[PDB]
Amino acid sequence: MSGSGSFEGGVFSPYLTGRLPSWAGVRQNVMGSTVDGRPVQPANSSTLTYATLSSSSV
Amino acid sequence: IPANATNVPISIPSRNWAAFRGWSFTRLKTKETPSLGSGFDPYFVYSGSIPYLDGTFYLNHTFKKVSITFDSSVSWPGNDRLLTPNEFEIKRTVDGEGY
Amino acid sequence: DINFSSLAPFMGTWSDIGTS
Amino acid sequence: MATPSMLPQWAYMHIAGQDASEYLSPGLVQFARATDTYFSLGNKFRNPTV
Repeated sequence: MSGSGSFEGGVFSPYLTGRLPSWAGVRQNVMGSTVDGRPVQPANSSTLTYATLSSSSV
Repeated sequence: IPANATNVPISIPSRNWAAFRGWSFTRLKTKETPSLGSGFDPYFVYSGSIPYLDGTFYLNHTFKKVSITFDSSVSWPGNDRLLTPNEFEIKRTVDGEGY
Repeated sequence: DINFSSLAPFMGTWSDIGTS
Repeated sequence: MATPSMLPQWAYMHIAGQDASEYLSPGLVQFARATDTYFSLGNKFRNPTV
């Protein structure tokens, strides 16, 4: 297929939102790097994907 | 669903539950079976172990959480059963509460 | 969990009066 | 818990109800007992557990 051609979206479709678990641990700056002790901090959601399963330091 | 963590919506309609038992789940990888009832497909891949038709699984450790709810405002593990009660976790990267 | 339950119901290995 | 309005969902046979060794005709109960050592008939019936 392709993506450029004829038909375009409307103003329609109610999306209903679920129970939804809370999310927090906010912090950002444009000269920071999400530094919460380290810039890559694994824990769910926000910013850009992790790949490290870092666990407790001494 | 492709590329990056978190949540996006739905809600789903109509009726029927009763004589319901657990939920069981594992992560697979798109591998050998193209779909059952077919053969010689371009969807056919690999030739190793099939974790879908064998009891093999090996990505059953790649889960962070698995919230299960109902309705859209009822949370099934509700009643404060767990110490994080609105979701079942499976692994916690960075633990500070000793859970 | 998991399911699928099935259930089964002097010397000399047999003697019975089982009929319709 | 279990309350009225649950009858249309109900009509359950071998999911709920009386045990396997009581569903059967009484003569087949006797036959099965005597011969279950060379010739099983225990797995040919499903026993509800609630």
